[PDB]
Amino acid sequence: FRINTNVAALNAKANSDLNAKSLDASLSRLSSGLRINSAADDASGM
Amino acid sequence: FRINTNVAALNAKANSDLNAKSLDASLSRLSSGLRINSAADDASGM
Amino acid sequence: TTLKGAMAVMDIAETAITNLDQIRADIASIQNQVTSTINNITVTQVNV
Amino acid sequence: KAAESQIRDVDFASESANYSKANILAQSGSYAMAQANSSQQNVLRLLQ
Amino acid sequence: AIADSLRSQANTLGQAISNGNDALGILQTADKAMDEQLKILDTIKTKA
Amino acid sequence: AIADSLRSQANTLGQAISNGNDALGILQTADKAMDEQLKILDTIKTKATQAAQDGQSLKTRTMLQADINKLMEELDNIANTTSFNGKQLLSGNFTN
Repeated sequence: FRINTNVAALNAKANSDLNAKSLDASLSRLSSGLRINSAADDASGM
Repeated sequence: FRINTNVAALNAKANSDLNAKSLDASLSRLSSGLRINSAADDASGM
Repeated sequence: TTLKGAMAVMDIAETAITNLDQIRADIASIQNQVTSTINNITVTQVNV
Repeated sequence: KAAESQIRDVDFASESANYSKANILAQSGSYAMAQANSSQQNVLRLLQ
Repeated sequence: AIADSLRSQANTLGQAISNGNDALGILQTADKAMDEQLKILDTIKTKA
Repeated sequence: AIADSLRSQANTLGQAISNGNDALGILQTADKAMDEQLKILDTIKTKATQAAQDGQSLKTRTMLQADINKLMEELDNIANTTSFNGKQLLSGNFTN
């Protein structure tokens, strides 16, 4: 209930950013048409 | 999640541009009826 | 306008065809190199 | 004349396959770009 | 400082892409022009 | 005392996050650059296979070799060019 250090805001921001990362990755896969674009997600696969 | 530098847009644009290049090449082959039109896809074949 | 002249012209035409093939192949190699450069720069620009 | 055709001409069998594949990929890529441009509308809910 | 170096590099690469596309245009022009010379030389040899 | 220690730790971690993001940028740049060298090597091998037939004279094998020359020049160009802000990534001086 102490203000100037909103913690729920920081937690929600962390979660939302972690989700936007996966959204971006999925959209890049949808665009390129490949499951391994950057070769950072499957070394031996690549 | 920072705006004014959309990265997914640039990525999708690059991928779609490469694909449009491939589509244009395939259509030119389909039109002319030759596998080597510009002689830049196969030099010794030409 | 003469026989042996005609055959000589045949040989010269064959040579000319070979020469133009060589020059066109040089052009083609340069073009492929430029294409690869353009692809790599297009990717690196997005990353930067 | 047949050996030259084997090198020069294209086989519409494979060419139409390549063309249709590239066309479906073009539609998919255009959809992906249209979604990527819009993927940032959610920020306005923060500001409003 | 890092952001300015990266912005300079991004602009420079964006211009280098246009340079590469201009080089592609020039080379394609040259090659498609050589094609007709090849056909003409063929005709010359056949006439000989 | 504890509050200042925790504030120092929070600031240090907030800067470490940016350090990690910069490392991610550098590594992604390097990898997405190296992809094109992979494709170029594929093309070189294909051209060598194309020249390995004996329906081709020396004058056409020479065109194959001239093409491979330019492609390898491009490979070297990518390797010696990809850099972040002077730090050459794909050259060999990015160790440790």
